[PDB]
Amino acid sequence: PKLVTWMNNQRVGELTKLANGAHTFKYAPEWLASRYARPLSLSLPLQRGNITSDAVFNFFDNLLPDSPIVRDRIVKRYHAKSRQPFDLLSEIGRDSVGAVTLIPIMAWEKLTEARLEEVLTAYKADIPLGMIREENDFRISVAGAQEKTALLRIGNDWCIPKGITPTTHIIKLPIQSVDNEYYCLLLAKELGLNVPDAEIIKAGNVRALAVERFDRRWNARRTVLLRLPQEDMCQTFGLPSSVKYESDGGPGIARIMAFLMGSSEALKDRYDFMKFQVFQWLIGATQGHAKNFSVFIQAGGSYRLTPFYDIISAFPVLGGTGIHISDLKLAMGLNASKGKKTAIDKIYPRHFLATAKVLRFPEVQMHEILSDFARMIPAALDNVKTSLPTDFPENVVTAVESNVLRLHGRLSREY
Ligand SMILES: Nc1ncnc2c1ncn2[C@@H]1O[C@H](COP(=O)(O)OP(=O)(O)O)[C@@H](O)[C@H]1O
Ligand SMILES: [Mg+2]
Repeated sequence: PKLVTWMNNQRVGELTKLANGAHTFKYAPEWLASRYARPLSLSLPLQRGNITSDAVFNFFDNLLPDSPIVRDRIVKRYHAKSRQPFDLLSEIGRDSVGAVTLIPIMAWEKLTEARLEEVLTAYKADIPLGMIREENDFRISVAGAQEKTALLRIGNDWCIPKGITPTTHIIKLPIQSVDNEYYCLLLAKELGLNVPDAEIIKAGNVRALAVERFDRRWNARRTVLLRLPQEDMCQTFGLPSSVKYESDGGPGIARIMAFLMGSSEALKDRYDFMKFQVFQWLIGATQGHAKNFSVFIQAGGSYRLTPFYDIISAFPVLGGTGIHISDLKLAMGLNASKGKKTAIDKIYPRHFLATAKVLRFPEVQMHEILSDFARMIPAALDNVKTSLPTDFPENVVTAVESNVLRLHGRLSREY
């Protein structure tokens, strides 16, 4: 009937499902009066009274797994009153991306290599977000379409968080996606890009990716784990996940760049975002849509770009299923002499430079980005390969660097 919204230990407001089925949200007067109050989302600014725009249904919907099938698994796992966000969130809304806790502070259970394996293989039996039946106080929610789960790592042990206690890592299971991402992250970091740290975890015959969450922070002394307010671009624009791709009406480079002008770290964020476009291009990332970029909602409502994530290269999947390099399109196109430029195989430095111009992004900075990749790519690819476990799949490594070096050549001939 009514879900109270908290952020760590403070009450923010309440989400209610009215008689006509619409989702409404009201901020708590106390929260509004609080010291450094901030909105749940930039599409739901602080105000008194019921908010009833579609920006509310969409905001929370965006906290839920994208797949309609996973939602199916959830509705049956907890007998949800319906498939609507409110009802699914009533069941799994205690722990979600950012700092939003919905319920109608430190407790957990350590996992044995036997139970851990279970969790990590629960989906096999239509279990949503690895929330095995054995437990009933493990309610989490993560977006994205890739099969995953979330856990708490206290020390060197993996644990199932209880009540409203938070998780610290997103875990991705095998739907060769695990090795791929791991590789792109290490490559992203080697080039000085802001990305989370990940580590491959092995429980029996299972290989999963444990990514450190940047929406969670321990206090200095490591005694209290806090959640950090954060939202993806769809939420920030009040849009439904269904339109996350620019081709479906979602935001492109221009809109995000304009948006970033309001960042408390505008110049740097605008710089890092363009630098990331060049990166996605180099490694053949085709899924850089709107839910794959987020911002921190800081004290007072100010915002800032979070570290990049969900990095996967399409290169390793080429050939095997008929997918040709000619079919790889960036999710967000660049400026072209006429219209846009989306084919990765046809994109060159001139496209980034032209895009930068129409977006009032210093041209001296675009060149810097281009030249820095030019000289750094070879060594970066080298250094990474040597940090790979001997048991890492070689085809993945070959396809990635063979295809990168190919694209990279377009930069070295110029700079
Ligand atoms: N390191 C991280 N810290 C905090 N939130 C993250 C992190 N990685 C991903 N997320 C959040 O979780 C969602 C799902 O993860 P993602 O890697 O994008 O999934 P898939 O690969 O399922 O699309 C993202 O849309 C984002 O909101
Ligand atoms: Mg995503």
